[PDB]
Amino acid sequence: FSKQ
Amino acid sequence: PSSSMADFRKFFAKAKHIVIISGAGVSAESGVPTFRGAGGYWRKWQAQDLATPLAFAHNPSRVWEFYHYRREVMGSKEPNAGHRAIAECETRLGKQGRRVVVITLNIDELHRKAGTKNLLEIHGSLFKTRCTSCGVVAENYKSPICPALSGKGAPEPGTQDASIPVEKLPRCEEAGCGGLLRPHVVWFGENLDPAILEEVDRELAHCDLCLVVGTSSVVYPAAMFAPQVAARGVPVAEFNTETTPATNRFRFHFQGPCGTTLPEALA
Ligand SMILES: Nc1ncnc2c1ncn2[C@@H]1O[C@H](COP(=O)(O)OP(=O)(O)O)[C@@H](O)[C@H]1O
Ligand SMILES: [Zn+2]
Repeated sequence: FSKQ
Repeated sequence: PSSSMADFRKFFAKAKHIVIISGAGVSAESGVPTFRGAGGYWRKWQAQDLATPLAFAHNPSRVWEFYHYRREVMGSKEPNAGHRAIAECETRLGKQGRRVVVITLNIDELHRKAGTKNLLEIHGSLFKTRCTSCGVVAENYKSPICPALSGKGAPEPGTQDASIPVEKLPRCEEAGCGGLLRPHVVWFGENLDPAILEEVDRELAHCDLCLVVGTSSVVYPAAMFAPQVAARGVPVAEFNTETTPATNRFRFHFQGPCGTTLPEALA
């Protein structure tokens, strides 16, 4: 998952 | 959430596998600049401006100046009481056959400098490079990282861009590559390393006590780690100067500076  | 140091200690005294999630609040207590908060700026930009694929695609010299400045100021920064209690706790419990692991969003390595051995740096490190061509990751502590950055990175408003030609920025020394290096730091909008997330998942699935120290719990997917721990019924204790959007989902909320509360908790 991606960093916010 | 509960405010009882007494009750946390009863859990702590019995815990065999403790996970400690640490965010910028731990670094901030050491005076490490996040460039994140309101008014927290490098020259005319903040981290959300410069810590992005966009920034590095437009102006990699300016992104390197920013990271060079951050690398350089670490020479004047030391671990605080929070880092130390965490490191001393892992060492004391390790002798007892009890596991302590730190999962940090911080990139300043101060947990390491304090002596933490069981560390997962999910956002990378100011002191690692990655090659934009071959992908190789290397440790790099050199001040300055390249000669063209000598004396650059000054943070004052109005400082002229160094405008270093990309060939004079840090270059991959791997035989035959010579590609352009970037900081091995996860930037906003980038995916975390799946290998690291696999390790994080292993610790989260086996721990019996979880601390969340100095993070706003809005940066994802890090903000979801402590919830999947509580799901198993595992106690989660939050150490923050203020409540976060995740506070009401935790067993304990100990309000205050991490360096004030952590030594009592991990004593
Ligand atoms: N000295 C401190 N001790 C504990 N928490 C702190 C301290 N200083 C700041 N914090 C908290 O750390 C969080 C900082 O948010 P942020 O900059 O988004 O870091 P992160 O990306 O690691 O979540 C906020 O909850 C902030 O109030
Ligand atoms: Zn390379």
